[PDB]
Order: sequence, then structure tokens, then C-alpha cells
Amino acid sequence: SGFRKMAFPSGKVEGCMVQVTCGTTTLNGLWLDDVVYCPRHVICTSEDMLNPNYEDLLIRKSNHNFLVQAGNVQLRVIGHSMQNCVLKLKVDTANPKTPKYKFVRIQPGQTFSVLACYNGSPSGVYQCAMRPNFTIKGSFLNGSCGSVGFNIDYDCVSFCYMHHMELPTGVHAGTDLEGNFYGPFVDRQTAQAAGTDTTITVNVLAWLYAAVINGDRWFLNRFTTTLNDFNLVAMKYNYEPLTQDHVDILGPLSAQTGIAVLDMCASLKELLQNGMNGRTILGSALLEDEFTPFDVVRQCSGVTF
Amino acid sequence: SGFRKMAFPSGKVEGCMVQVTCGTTTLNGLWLDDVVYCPRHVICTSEDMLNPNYEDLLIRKSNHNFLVQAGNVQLRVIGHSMQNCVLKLKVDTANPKTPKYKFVRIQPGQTFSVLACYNGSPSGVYQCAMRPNFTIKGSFLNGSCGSVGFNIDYDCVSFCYMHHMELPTGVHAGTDLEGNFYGPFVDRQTAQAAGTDTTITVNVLAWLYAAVINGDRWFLNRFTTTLNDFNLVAMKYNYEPLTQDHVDILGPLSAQTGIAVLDMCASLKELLQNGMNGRTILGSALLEDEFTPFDVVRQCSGVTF
Ligand SMILES: *CC(=O)Nc1ccc(N(C(=O)c2ccco2)[C@@H](C(=O)NCc2ccccc2)c2cccnc2)cc1
Ligand SMILES: *CC(=O)Nc1ccc(N(C(=O)c2ccco2)[C@@H](C(=O)NCc2ccccc2)c2cccnc2)cc1
Repeated sequence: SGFRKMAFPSGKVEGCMVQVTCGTTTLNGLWLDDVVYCPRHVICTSEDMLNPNYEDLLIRKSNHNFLVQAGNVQLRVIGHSMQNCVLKLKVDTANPKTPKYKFVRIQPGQTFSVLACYNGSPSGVYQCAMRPNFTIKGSFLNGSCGSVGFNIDYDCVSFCYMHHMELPTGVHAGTDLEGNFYGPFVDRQTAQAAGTDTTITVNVLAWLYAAVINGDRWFLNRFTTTLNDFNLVAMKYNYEPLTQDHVDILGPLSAQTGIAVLDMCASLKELLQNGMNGRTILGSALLEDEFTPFDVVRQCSGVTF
Repeated sequence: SGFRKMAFPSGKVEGCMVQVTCGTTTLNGLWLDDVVYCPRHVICTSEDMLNPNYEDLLIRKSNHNFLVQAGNVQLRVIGHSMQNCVLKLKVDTANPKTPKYKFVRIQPGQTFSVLACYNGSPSGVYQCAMRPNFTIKGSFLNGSCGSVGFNIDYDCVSFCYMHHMELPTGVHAGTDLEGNFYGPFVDRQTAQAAGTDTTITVNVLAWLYAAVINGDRWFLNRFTTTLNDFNLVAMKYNYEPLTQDHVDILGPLSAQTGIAVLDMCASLKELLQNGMNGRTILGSALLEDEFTPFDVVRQCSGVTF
């Protein structure tokens, strides 16, 4: 029935997006209850970003120096606090459109939807993965900072990402909603190594299961392999090592398709050693790793929220 | 700054999604002002779908046989009318969350966002193209019928698609919001030929321009070609013929990159004749055709709504 890179419905997050202006810089903020969250470098000028002393820069700021606009609504700032790399602005009004929510720090390999915003207004939504090296391959222009990443569980929005920087390599870095960067990155305009990225093996396997479910099965052989022998191949091709924890979370997909995980591993080994011979899998000519086993189950079961 | 298949924010559409039940079948409907729109086969049983007489089947239905639920809200149906392949249910309450909207019949090659829904509840959002053969390659399970496709212009939602059927080939067909199918399809469970699909040449070219803008430029040669000579190649590789209308709409991208459209055509010719040599373009190993020139401009300019 088709398989697409699918983002969560963005409505509940759209109603939380605000514009935050501090003197001259304007970023996006996230308005939940009576608190607005945004990147702390909203307080920086251009020159500041080269080597900012955030504690000293914020000391020059008072509540009234922060202007927060929810579309046309004014939020009056009545308190401010720096938490790690995020600034929290207490406002005098609770957001009436605040959804049920939690703040979550995700693991590499997990996926989420990004609501790209500019000047507090939503521009688009897309699905992506936290890379093993804690970067994301987003689509973010100047002014997108403060855009957030999230997952939705039924009624509950779980915020996991706030956007903070573009590395000189064109990939993206940011924090959880407590302001702690993913990976080694700092909010400073200095060159920063992201480190060797790898392909998310358990996600590739999940996507191969999605392919079989949807009719694409040309890559099924009937070799099998062992975990240790497969991991030798995974290492050669810069794939993350597969663990019994990964095999276990693939269990439901293995059960639906009747294809043992180690059998799918042997198919993946042959795809890695021989490529795709100019064929495609679910409309792709590469091995796709930004679908989790949960993502496949959700899209293949029709789970709503 | 990265390039992603990006859907519109789905909030304005989420607030229009309702569940429509007629005796036993439950589909999605679209609630705008005091009218709910949904597929007319909401009135069919399983056996009906093989060869339905929709006029006779609807004659057995009264206003009170239709149950419409907006989350937990009841809409009282006070009128009903069949328009082509859609059923319109007049309800006694205007949707308070009705956005500014228009109904639009799109052209093949144009793109839109789909809000996949089940039982009136949104499941996910993704971007896709109306194929040249008037199918779409969606992700739709049983119960997704009535999900809609749309574009957003600033404040105005333009609805262009309502989902009606899955062809035995696994691709998808549906109507505009006046109930007229795209392509030759009928809402009947019979085998139906979709016809030769082709690749949307102007969109591939737009995406090549996006690649250059974002740093991927290995495919630039300095051959050029002519429209007629390129179209000979386009025909060989089942690409849509390129017209001066297409060249014109690529003008802004040509102006930004300083790369003449016929020069990009020569690059596309070499990519078609020689493939990608195991390299990638914007993270893909295939020539991507579901970005319009407008889509590239929007994502590359940071246009909000
Ligand atoms: C993630 C993100 O949003 N990054 C970002 C980059 C650049 C800016 N700045 C903008 O002006 C801007 C806002 C929207 C589009 O562009 C600058 C800024 O405000 N002044 C920079 C400058 C440069 C040269 C001469 C004068 C001024 C900015 C502000 C603060 C920190 N970095 C960059 C915002 C956000
Ligand atoms: C696009 C779309 O939504 N198509 C669709 C397929 C199948 C159904 N039906 C369902 O039951 C259903 C709803 C959600 C998931 O599945 C059937 C139906 O209601 N009864 C079919 C049936 C088959 C065998 C024995 C008894 C009954 C359906 C209803 C009307 C028309 N076609 C199919 C809904 C929608």
C-alpha cells in the first residue's frame, strides 16, 4: 500500500511556535504553559557568535528587552533564566493551545519530525534521524533556529530537538529541550568536527522488512548468517554493530513477514557486497536508514493520534 | 543548508478532518464551513464495490443515516447531495476551525501534501506529486479514503486531492474536491490500467538546480544542447517533453545559479546516458522528480505561511 517518509501531523506544535526578538536578533521559540523556550544565542550579535560569553551577555538583558510574539498576540516577559544552551522566558499568559507534552532526550538512530519555522511562522515539516554522530541532515536556513523536533504518542507531544547551528559541513546540530547539545557541539561560530558517521543498521533492516511487506522482495536470498559474521561485514561497510537488543526490537516485523532477522541480515550482507544491480527498493537506489522498526510498524498498521 | 522532501504544516487541515459513517463503512471527511465532503463509496458495502449503482444506493439513504463525528463533536446532517464521485453532507454547524480555502484541480507534475487519516484522526503527512498518468504513489491503508491533498499559500489552503482507491498495482487514485477523478479511473473494484507513466522533466531539472545551490555540483559539465536535441533524449528515457513554458518557469533558478537551462539539460542528458557512477545528488542515487521549481524556490528562500 505504499511506503513514504512520513512526518507527524504538525498542528499541536504549530500552536506553540512564537517569535523571539532580543534587541536585533529574531529566532523561533516554543511556548508551553507560561514559559517560552528558545536558543540562548538570541542574545548575540554577529560578532558575539565568534566567542560569546553567554553569562556576561545575558547579564545586560532585562525581562523587558525580550519581545515575544505569538502571531499577533503579545506575551509579556516576567522572568528569564538560562538553562544550559536554552533561554527560558516566563510570560504572563499560559499558552491556551499547549498540548500534552514531555521533554525527551533521544538516542542516536531514533527519528523525529521537524517543524521548520522562520520568524515564528511554520514553513514545512519533514522526518529525519539523529545520526550516530549526533548531527542531523536537516533543511534549515538562517532564521530557522529555535525550530523543534518532536514525536507524537497518541495525545502527547514529546519534544526532543531544538535547532541551534549549521556546521561548516552543511549538517545541523542542536539541543534537547533542557538545552544540552547532542554530541560534542557548542553554540559558537568555530569549526567543529562531527566525527565519523555510520549507517543505522537496525533501521536499514526495518526498512527491508517494510519493503517485503509492500511487495519488493527481489533481494531475499536464502543464505543466513550469524550475528558475529554479519557484524564483520557491518564494520567493513561502516554500519553500526547489530546487537541482540536490535534483533529483539525487530521481532514483530520478523513475526509478520515470517523472515528471521538473521536471514534478513544475510540479504543485507549481499546487498552491501554486491549493490542493487540498478534495481530499487521502495523507490530508492540506496539503503535507507531513517525508518525505525517503530516507524515501519506505525506506517504499516495505520496508527493514528 | 540541506534539502528535504518537505510537506506543508498540517494544522489548518487537521482541524477540518472528520469521521463519516454510513451504516457500516467508516471513511474520512473534510469539514469546511457547514459542509462535509467525503468519498461517495462511504455508502457501499464490500459487495457493492464490485459494480455499484451509486444513484440507487444513495436513494436508500436519508440525512439521519449519516453519522459525522469531529473528534467528540457531533454534526447533525441536514442535507446530502452527490457531486460526481463525492458526497456532500450539509451539517447544522459551521466548522469553527475552517481556514481560508479554495478548491483547485491541479495539473500532472504538480506536488502537494497528503494528510493521511484513519477514522477521522490524522496519522502523518508527506509530500508527493500527481504523476503524468494521474496516479499518486502514496502511503494509504484501508480506512484512509477521504484523506486529502493540499497546498498552502500564505493563509489559504488549496485542496486539490481526495483519496478514493488503491489500484491492484499498489498505486493510488482519487478526485478533486468537486468529485472528478484524476485520470481515467472510476470508483469501482475492477482492474484499471493507469497507463504509461513518465518522469517529470521540469521537476528533475529544478532538483538539479537545488543540488547546485546546496553544493552538489559534480554533474555539471560544459556541454550545452538544444531543446529539440534534448527532447530526443527525453523521449528515449521516458521523460516528459520539455517546452519553452518549462524553460521559462525555471528562469528564476537559472538566474540564481547562473546556469542556463539548456546547460542544465546537457548535464541531465549525460546523467541519463551514463548514470551517476555510484555517486549521489542531494542524498539520492536516482533522479528525483517530485520537486517543482516552486518547491525549490520555497525551500531555498524560507517562505513561511
Ligand atoms: C539557526 C539560525 O537561525 N541561525 C541564524 C543565522 C543568522 C542570523 N542573523 C540574521 O540576521 C538573520 C535572521 C534571519 C535571517 O538572517 C544574524 C544577525 O541578526 N546579524 C548578523 C550580522 C552580520 C553582519 C552584519 C551585521 C549583522 C545573527 C544574529 C545572532 C547570531 N548569529 C547570527 C540569525 C540566526
Ligand atoms: C481508501 C479506503 O479507505 N478503502 C477501504 C477499504 C476497505 C474498507 N472496509 C473496511 O472494513 C475497513 C475500514 C478500515 C479498515 O478496513 C470495507 C468494509 O467496511 N466492509 C468490507 C467487507 C469485506 C468482507 C466482508 C464484510 C465486509 C469496505 C467498505 C466499503 C467499501 N469498500 C470496502 C473501507 C475502505
